[PDB]
Amino acid sequence: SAAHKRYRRLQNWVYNVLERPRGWAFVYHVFIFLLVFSCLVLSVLSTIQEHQELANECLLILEFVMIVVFGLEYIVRVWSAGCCCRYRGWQGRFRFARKPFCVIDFIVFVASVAVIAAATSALRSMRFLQILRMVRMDRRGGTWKLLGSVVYAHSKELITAWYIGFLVLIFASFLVYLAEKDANSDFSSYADSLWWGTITLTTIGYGDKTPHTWLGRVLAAGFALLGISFFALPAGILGSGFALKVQEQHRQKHFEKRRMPAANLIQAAWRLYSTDTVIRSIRILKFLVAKRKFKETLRPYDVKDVIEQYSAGHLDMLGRIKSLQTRVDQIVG
Amino acid sequence: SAAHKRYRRLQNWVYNVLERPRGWAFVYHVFIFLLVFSCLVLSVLSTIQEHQELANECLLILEFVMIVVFGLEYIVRVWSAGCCCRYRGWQGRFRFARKPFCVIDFIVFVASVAVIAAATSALRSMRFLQILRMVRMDRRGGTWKLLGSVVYAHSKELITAWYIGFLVLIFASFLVYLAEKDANSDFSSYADSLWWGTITLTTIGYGDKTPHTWLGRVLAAGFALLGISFFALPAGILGSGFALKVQEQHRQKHFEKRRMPAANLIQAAWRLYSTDTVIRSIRILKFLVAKRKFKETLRPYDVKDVIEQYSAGHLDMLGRIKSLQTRVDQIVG
Amino acid sequence: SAAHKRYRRLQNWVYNVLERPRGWAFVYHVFIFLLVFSCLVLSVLSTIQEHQELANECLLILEFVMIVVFGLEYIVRVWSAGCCCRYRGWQGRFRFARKPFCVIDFIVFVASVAVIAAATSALRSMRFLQILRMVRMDRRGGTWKLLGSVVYAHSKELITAWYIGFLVLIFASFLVYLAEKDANSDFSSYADSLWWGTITLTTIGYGDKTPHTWLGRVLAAGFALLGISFFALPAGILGSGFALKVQEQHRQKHFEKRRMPAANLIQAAWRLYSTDTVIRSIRILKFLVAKRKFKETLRPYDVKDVIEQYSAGHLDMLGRIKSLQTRVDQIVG
Amino acid sequence: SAAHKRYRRLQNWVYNVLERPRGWAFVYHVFIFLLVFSCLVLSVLSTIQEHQELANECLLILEFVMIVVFGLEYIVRVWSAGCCCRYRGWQGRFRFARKPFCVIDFIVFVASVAVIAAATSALRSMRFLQILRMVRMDRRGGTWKLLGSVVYAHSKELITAWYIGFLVLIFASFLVYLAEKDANSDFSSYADSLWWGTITLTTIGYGDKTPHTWLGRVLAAGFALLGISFFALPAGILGSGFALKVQEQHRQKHFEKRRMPAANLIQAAWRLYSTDTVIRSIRILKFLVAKRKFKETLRPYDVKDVIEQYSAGHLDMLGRIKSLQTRVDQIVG
Amino acid sequence: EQIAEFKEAFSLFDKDGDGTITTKELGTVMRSLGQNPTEAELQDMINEVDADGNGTIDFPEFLTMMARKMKDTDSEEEIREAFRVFDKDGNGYISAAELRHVMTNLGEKLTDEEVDEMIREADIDGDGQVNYEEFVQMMTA
Amino acid sequence: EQIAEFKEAFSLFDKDGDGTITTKELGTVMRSLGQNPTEAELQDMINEVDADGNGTIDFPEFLTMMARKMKDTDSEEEIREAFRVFDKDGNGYISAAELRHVMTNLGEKLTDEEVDEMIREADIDGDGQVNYEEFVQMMTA
Amino acid sequence: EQIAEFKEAFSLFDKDGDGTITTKELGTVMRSLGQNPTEAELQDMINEVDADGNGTIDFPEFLTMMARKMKDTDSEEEIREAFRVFDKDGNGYISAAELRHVMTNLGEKLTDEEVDEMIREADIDGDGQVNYEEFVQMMTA
Amino acid sequence: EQIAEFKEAFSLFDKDGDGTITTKELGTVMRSLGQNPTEAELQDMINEVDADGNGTIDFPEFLTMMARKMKDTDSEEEIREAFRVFDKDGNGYISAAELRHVMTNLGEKLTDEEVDEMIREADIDGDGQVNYEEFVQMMTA
Ligand SMILES: Cc1cc(C)c(NC(=O)[C@H]2C[C@@H]3CC[C@H]2C3)c(C)c1
Ligand SMILES: Cc1cc(C)c(NC(=O)[C@H]2C[C@@H]3CC[C@H]2C3)c(C)c1
Ligand SMILES: Cc1cc(C)c(NC(=O)[C@H]2C[C@@H]3CC[C@H]2C3)c(C)c1
Ligand SMILES: Cc1cc(C)c(NC(=O)[C@H]2C[C@@H]3CC[C@H]2C3)c(C)c1
Ligand SMILES: [K+]
Ligand SMILES: [K+]
Ligand SMILES: [K+]
Repeated sequence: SAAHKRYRRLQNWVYNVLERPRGWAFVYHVFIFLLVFSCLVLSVLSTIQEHQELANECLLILEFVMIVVFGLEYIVRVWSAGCCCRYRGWQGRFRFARKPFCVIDFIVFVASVAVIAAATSALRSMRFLQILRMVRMDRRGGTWKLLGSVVYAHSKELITAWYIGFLVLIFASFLVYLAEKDANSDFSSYADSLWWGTITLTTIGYGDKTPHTWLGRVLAAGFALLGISFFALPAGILGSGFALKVQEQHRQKHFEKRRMPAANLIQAAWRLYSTDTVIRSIRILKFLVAKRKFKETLRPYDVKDVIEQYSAGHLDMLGRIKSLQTRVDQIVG
Repeated sequence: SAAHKRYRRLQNWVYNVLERPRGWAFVYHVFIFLLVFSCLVLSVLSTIQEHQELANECLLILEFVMIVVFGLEYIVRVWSAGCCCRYRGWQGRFRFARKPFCVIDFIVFVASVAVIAAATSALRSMRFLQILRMVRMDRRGGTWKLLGSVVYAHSKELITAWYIGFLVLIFASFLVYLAEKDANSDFSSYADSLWWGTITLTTIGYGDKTPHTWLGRVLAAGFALLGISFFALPAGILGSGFALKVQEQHRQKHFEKRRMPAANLIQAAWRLYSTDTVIRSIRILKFLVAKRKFKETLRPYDVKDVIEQYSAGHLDMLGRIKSLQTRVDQIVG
Repeated sequence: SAAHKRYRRLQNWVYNVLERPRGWAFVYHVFIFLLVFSCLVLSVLSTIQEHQELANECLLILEFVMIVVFGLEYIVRVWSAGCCCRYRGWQGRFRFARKPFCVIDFIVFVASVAVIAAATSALRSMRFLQILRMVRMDRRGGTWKLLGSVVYAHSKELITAWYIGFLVLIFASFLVYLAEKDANSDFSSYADSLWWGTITLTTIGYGDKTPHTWLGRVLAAGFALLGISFFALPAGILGSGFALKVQEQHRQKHFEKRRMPAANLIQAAWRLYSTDTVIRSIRILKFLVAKRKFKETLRPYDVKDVIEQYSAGHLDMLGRIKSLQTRVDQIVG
Repeated sequence: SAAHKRYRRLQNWVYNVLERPRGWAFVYHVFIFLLVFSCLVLSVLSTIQEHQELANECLLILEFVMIVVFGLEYIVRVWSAGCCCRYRGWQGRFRFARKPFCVIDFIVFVASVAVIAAATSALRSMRFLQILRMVRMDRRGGTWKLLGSVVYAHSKELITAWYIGFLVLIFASFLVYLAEKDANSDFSSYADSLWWGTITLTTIGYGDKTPHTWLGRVLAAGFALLGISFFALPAGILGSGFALKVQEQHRQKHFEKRRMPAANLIQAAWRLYSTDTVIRSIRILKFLVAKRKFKETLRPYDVKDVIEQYSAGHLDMLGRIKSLQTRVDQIVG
Repeated sequence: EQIAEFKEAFSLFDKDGDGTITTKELGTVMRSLGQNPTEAELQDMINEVDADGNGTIDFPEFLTMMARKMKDTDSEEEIREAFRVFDKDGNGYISAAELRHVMTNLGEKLTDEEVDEMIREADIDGDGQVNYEEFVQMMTA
Repeated sequence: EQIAEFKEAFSLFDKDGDGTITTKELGTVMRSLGQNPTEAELQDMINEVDADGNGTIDFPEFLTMMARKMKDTDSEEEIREAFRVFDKDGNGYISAAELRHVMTNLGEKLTDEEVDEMIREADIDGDGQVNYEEFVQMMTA
Repeated sequence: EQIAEFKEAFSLFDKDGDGTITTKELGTVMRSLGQNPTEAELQDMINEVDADGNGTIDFPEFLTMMARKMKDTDSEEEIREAFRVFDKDGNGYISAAELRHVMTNLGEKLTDEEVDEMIREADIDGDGQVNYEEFVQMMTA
Repeated sequence: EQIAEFKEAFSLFDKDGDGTITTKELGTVMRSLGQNPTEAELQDMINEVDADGNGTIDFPEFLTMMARKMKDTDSEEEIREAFRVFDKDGNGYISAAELRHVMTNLGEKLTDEEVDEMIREADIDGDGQVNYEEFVQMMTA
């Protein structure tokens, strides 16, 4: 199986390149991205009366090549899922037998193919779900993981921002609606007032609806000065959290000393496992010490750690000098 | 009173669920929120000529159910105020006998009920004060507490931002008003100029008022480039303060070691209290040491501590060597 | 002079209240502010055809009371400049004999009084320079000091922001002007294009000038996505710098331990002064040590100090053992 | 060559002033900047029908003086490239023989001179490339270096911002286009919808295109509240990163202890070099220790370093007592 | 007269009439009663009331501590915060048996007789639950 | 019955019946078997399960540790993260020879016989590559 | 001539003619006059003027210190900041009795005779209040 | 053959054939030649090339250090940065007399004969100024 081994090795290489991006071998990713982007480009070039023949033939040829390439890419993905053998297809079955990302893409692909073969909505909404197909990267959520973590960290306080902002929106919309209800015809209803308030406090300011009386103008100016900031807080909070997290990433990756702790942990786990009561209880305690030291070296190590061993070291010092003092007493005096 | 005890225990459970939110038992909160939100929804769906009959019957049924539910909720709140007995109603009296949040809600509820039973303004302004009734959460001010703390921390410097921004507003409005007073009819008065300046520097930019001469355009561009940032500082300052405070919350919650300090404080307080002059003075000093150690663990523990305790321990060690040295000198040499 | 002493003591109190604000005695400040604000209020209520008689009589009475109050306030300020005597007027002369803030306000006051007594421009520009007269607070620059410090700290990097932003402005204005020069009449000239670019990149977006061709629209969208952020950086940079400085202020006030260092420094300075060569050289060296320790406590004390002192103290301890070790080897063996 | 030496010394002075800016000798820089700025000023004053004669003669005189001054400045730059001799012209040849910034400016200068001597596009695009000629400062990239470093540091996370923002743009544009396709004529195509979406989510909000139905308005409001922040994240992220980097610059320049490490590294390198196997291997190890200590002082020295030396030093301390202990036990007991 | 009684106690520490209490004077009186504080415990105690930072207690500082005891609002809040550490329900109650466990098993443990007097002094409810916030006001009165 | 067997082991440490295990009781049993932990190693071990922070292990803490062993999800994840340190490919595999080098040359090195038993127990592939994530589930089962 | 007189003082420290003053030379001259600095105090003193960082004072550093004394603007500002610590009013005044308390009770306390000379030298006002900013200029002149 | 000559030097340190150099082996060879490193200096030296972090140098690490010497780009940059500390003009020059002062007065000072050979080896200009960046390339070649 040596020739089989080499072919399977090339196959695992292509599996990584289609699965894990690297510094240089991102050409498959960038070309899939370019395919989807170009398809969206002729989709937007359509609907301006150019699909006569030049956009239409391009649509046909691109749909043809796209269906072909994604078919073979799905084939190659499943066919290279694992390593040489017993992983290539077997943990392939193990993974896609029940996965919320494996067969769903197949269902989408076949459904869209059936719809197209046997208006703008189908084509386009298929394409954007294909930009989700390229969201797939890093298990569909690398960026989503990052963003979710940072949002969740600042939860209560984003909530403060949103909730105060929404109260200001409602109450300002109401007050300006009352002040402008008679004269200005822009503020026909209260729903119009909410449209105006949303466009104002976000600082878009289309200008289609605008206060005309002086009372309404004064109210709008006050509530703008008071609520515009609340609608801009979330961006500031998230951006600052982002920058701080990057700085901390530097701080902690400067440590990353898990060469020996890694080995140590596997060794304490093997020694505990191989036991199979007091002797076992001791191995469990040592395993738990090794698991902690293994986490610590990455990031749990803190500034309290510095003085945790300071006190310990001084306690050792105290112990040995006290033993020495009593020793002297016993012999010399 | 065992059956009474169990019923009172279920009653205290419902008191917490209506009073203190938790990870899962937020359904009462979310349903009260949904009630108020749906009422606001048909309020906004009104005033577009749909209150003919379909919005009006919905208004009647929602006002009916709302009055009923808030009546019983007030009843249950006061009726479950405390624990089983002596707290259920007695510290209920103790709390609402004089409270700026207890009977005021009752006054509002009864006044609105009287107004409705025996235009848009009454209904809506009642509803938004009901969104304040759901502000009630965390004593009416959890979000308000947080926001107030962070604003107060950055007081002088928000003041700088506001004050420079307002000077730029006034002076720019004046200069553009002078430059545009003759030709442009938008800048009829100086009050118009302030309206334009407020809309410009906040970057809303409706576009209803706009400089037309080149001198006015140049002045507007300069003052925009100079003041837009000042009107955007408060959001940046508050957002960064928010993110920093979250990071610090992590830092200090990592300590949070007030188990033994809290336990020892109660003991030193009891020992001091049970004294009832030199013996008492010593117990007061120990109480004060225990109160500090109890606070410190939460947050006053700083980096100054590290430096201090190093010097202390180093000198203890040095003093012990001095003892050892004098011994040697006395006996051996 | 005991009655004179008490009157002068009340006079120094009023000097501080008119000079240094405090937690409660800010009523003079807030009333001067209210006077200027109300004057600006009727100034803006003018120029809308209401100065017929009701705004005009108000203008007369307010100008009367304002001239009177600022005259007496200048009198009281100079007349209470110092303490009881030898400071009240003498260091008053010492201060205003040559000061860029003492007699200039007098010149302004007398010039405006001469102009008014013996159009809108004079009145208003006088009033806003009076808002500068209330800028006077904290030597005309408390807020200005703070803002200048923070801006100067981030100089090179604000420069980066400004300069990249201005390049994008120029180059984008040019490209869109070329793309829109023929069809669109908004972009008549290149100066029009700069007006459009300034209004766009600052995100004001009046909407009076707007690209119409697809090439111009694409260019505008690209350059907006690329330059809007650069015009918003300065606010973000300054806001984050502000928040960081506040956090650091917390840490600086946690220290500030100049109880004994203050005394120590005055003592070493007196001892050096009272000397009046080797004996003097020693007192100079001790003075320089005391000056450093006096500064350090406030802020220069850093983390380096702790590391340095660890090494020092550890080596003291090691040297202690070393001396003892040689002794032991000499006698006991 | 003493007179030659003095003339060459003045020449090297002028080389630094034209090459390295300083605190005071920036007049050449500011005057070149003023020249380019004034040329751009009459360029913008053109194209409004003023190039009749007064702008045209100014154009001629400014082009004349500009060609003359940049010719002589190029001459002086190359002619003062180095020091007195062997550097003035020889490392001049060494530098410009193959440099991506040396002869390219010459090519640009001669090409523009040929074009002008023997419409608005040539003149202006030449001028802005001359603002790039003043970009030249700090090797064309001081600001560019700073900005690139900070952008690259926050790469993955700017990517998150951009990518989520672009998905929201696409999907919102599509949904509003569908909701507004029939009634509103602004949303004729989907490309129009993208124009509207770009102008909205960036918060420019021209107002030329605007949703009119209630469904479209609701969708626009939701997607605005959801995506505006994503288009504002990059500014917040970069600004916070900027401020943090400044703070860290303070922290680390407070160290800068390269006095002895600086000198010791050159010594270990010379001693290793002058060797020319075991003796050499020892000098290589000492060289590597000196190179590290030389880097460390600048910035690798951190808080981990404190604990590293704590462990080392305190283990020595523990064993110092043990040295004395072994002695005591072996003799006295 | 209350000031004079504080002065007479202060003079037991400062027997030399120097107007100050150092670790020597404080620790000497304490050990005479059979207490055995460490040097670091004597420094912590003096540091709680030594505003001058020179390692002494003077009579104004002594009088302030003695007049105040635990009556201040800072003491009431911190003691109440300490009980709340052991109140997971958040209802302001703690079980008699849980109070007994914490008092005799954590920290500077109370003896059985000490903790018996403490539970007797709290007006325990019939269930066996203690309202500790009224317990805190009795120690801060 | 499993609880009673844990109790009997716990009582070998706590021979006095005090209901606690300190460094004295733990280290004494360990040295009787010929182990030689340091004092700092005995403190670390007790600290991993001492929630009260008073330097002891009580029976509820002992029982929890014994019932749990390595079966928890935290243990499975951290052990798998330790193998991944030595998996540069990121494919969830490690060579038998590379596992042997790490086990006998880093940390508390395994003896040859220990590491021989470890490689025998992993179902090694014919190439000589070990799927360590199924090795982690066998130790967490 | 002023430089030569500084050189003659410098040579009392550096009696060997090595051109440097270490802790040995500095501390030896000081103890001959009956002073008793510690080693850490001798290192701090030398470090204030040792730009080379090698633990020595050379003649250029010695001459700079002697020529400058307290006349520099940094000295005037810091001394004035030290007085302001004890000026709560912010009016640039301090009481004669308050100056006396701080000088004889904090830090390296002045003797009664030292502090008597200091209060005599300040032109005390009839109230008993001292304008310390003109006191700072007399020491920086 | 170059590898075999490195191996023969490596074996002088590791005379036991254990394949490693500890502080014992390194320091023993050094002191035989009359050098006197401290223990902390021997640990720093080994730590510069000990990737395993176990306090040893193995032959692959030894060979890498010997093959590389100072030829790497990191060495060229850092040495050039060290000269630039003493180049205030920023022109890439340093005076012969200034180089002499720094080499014999800072750090592990060069002897007169060492520094004489160093200034002879730099192609000094007629003024007396040294272009140190070409001096750095001669040591990195
Ligand atoms: C009032 C209000 C104003 C705004 C801008 C938002 N939206 C945000 O703040 C966005 C940033 C994160 C990501 C989507 C949200 C949350 C909300 C939800 C409410
Ligand atoms: C000039 C000016 C501009 C603005 C935006 C504001 N308002 C804010 O900055 C808001 C954010 C906090 C919360 C309400 C204020 C304060 C003010 C008061 C003055
Ligand atoms: C391109 C450009 C864009 C902008 C917003 C500015 N202005 C600012 O950034 C303001 C914030 C501080 C205070 C006034 C300046 C500086 C400048 C100068 C240039
Ligand atoms: C969606 C989107 C939105 C935006 C504002 C941008 N642009 C930025 O964020 C600018 C700030 C840096 C410098 C140029 C970029 C990157 C991009 C690229 C994509
Ligand atoms: K806008
Ligand atoms: K607009
Ligand atoms: K905007």
